Amino acid sequence: RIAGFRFSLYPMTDDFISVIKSALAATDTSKVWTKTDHISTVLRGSIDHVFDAAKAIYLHAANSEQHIVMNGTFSIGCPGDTQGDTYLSDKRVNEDAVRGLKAEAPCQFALYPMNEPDYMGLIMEAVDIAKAQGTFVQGVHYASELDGDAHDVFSTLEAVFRMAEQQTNHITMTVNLSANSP
Amino acid sequence: RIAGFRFSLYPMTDDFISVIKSALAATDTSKVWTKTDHISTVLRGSIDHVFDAAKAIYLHAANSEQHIVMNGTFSIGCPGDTQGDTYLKRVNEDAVRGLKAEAPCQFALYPMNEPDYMGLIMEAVDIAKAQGTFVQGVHYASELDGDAHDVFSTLEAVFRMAEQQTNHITMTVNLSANSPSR
Ligand SMILES: Cc1ncc(C[n+]2csc(CCO)c2C)c(N)n1
Ligand SMILES: Cc1ncc(C[n+]2csc(CCO)c2C)c(N)n1
Ligand SMILES: Cc1ncc(C[n+]2csc(CCO)c2C)c(N)n1
Ligand SMILES: Cc1ncc(C[n+]2csc(CCO)c2C)c(N)n1
Ligand SMILES: [Ca+2]
Repeated sequence: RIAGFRFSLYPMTDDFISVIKSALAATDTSKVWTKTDHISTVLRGSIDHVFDAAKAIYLHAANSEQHIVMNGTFSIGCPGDTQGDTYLSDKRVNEDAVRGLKAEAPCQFALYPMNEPDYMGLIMEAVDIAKAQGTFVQGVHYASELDGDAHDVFSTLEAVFRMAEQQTNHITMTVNLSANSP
Repeated sequence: RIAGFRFSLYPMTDDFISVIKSALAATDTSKVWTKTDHISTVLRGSIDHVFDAAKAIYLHAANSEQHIVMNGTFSIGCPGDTQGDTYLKRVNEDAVRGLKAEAPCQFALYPMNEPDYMGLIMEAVDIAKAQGTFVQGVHYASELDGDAHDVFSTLEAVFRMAEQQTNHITMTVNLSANSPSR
């Protein structure tokens, strides 16, 4: 039960290389297995650590002040899946370093519960949590819109993710998060 | 059954608004319904029309000569799919005969509510192999490489197959043009 996040940062600026490089290096990534490549970075580990590093990387990137987007896919429970491209063993190591950092996280996201006859209800559940949390804006074709500070939106995304995986063995969730837009 | 592609363009440049605008306006978008928002664009129509328009957007954006990413989700066969928001022939093929771009790609296919989904994902890697676009498998995705013509040919091929064998599929894609690491 290793959580995964494959994501990309997109700094809308000539200074893109440094923003990417710097968001990654600024994060405490000691609690996740990481691999950066030409297209994307992948984090693997426990849900806490994956989500913790995800929010962190997002907040560092956003605090560059450039218009940045984080776009990626959260995954857990894929059948097979090596027991070891991971860091094993509970603390949200990034929490402290980033509680003075804030950011807007307008977001479009999609929940994909796999091999799951009740996936429609699971997604319906996902919408309810977002509504309950106050982060939900609207539904659009193929996704749901969220808005709020990084902390509230990332809360919403994790709660949805946690809810659904409690129910189904294999789930993916895509997120598309925008910071520092006009 | 109506195909959809919800995607974003990420120009890693200061000139990005103008890059996004240009790529959408340069394309012949008359055979797909479209809606652009502060985060993403959705195209809805037939499979030929969705992929035809998607490829032409990619080509136009790449030919800005700037590092640009197209990142998005193809979707067909959604149970609660509305009948509106669609256009009722690959209209761009001519216009883009002259265009070329590299299209290195990480994609991932999600057959929904499908017990044999891993077999379908097996199949998809094989198509990429059959067409010579497959590079390797990575955690949570597969890597293609080639020119836009073959990479986009592969994706639609993968998408068509899956959509024939099961009812609701999603496919994410992350395509990178003009990277300075190349
Ligand atoms: C999270 C994250 N990982 C990798 C890339 C891809 N990428 C693009 S430019 C570049 C080089 C910067 O030194 C890299 C690694 C990305 N966009 N986002
Ligand atoms: C958070 C969330 N919002 C919307 C969708 C969109 N969506 C995709 S398939 C589907 C119908 C369920 O049978 C719906 C509503 C999603 N997946 N996840
Ligand atoms: C395909 C595409 N659709 C929308 C956006 C989002 N977006 C970001 S800045 C902007 C204003 C440009 O006129 C828009 C629409 C995108 N990045 N890519
Ligand atoms: C096109 C395609 N390539 C690779 C994966 C990745 N992947 C995800 S789970 C899994 C094992 C089978 O369930 C594999 C290979 C994908 N999803 N879609
Ligand atoms: Ca046009």
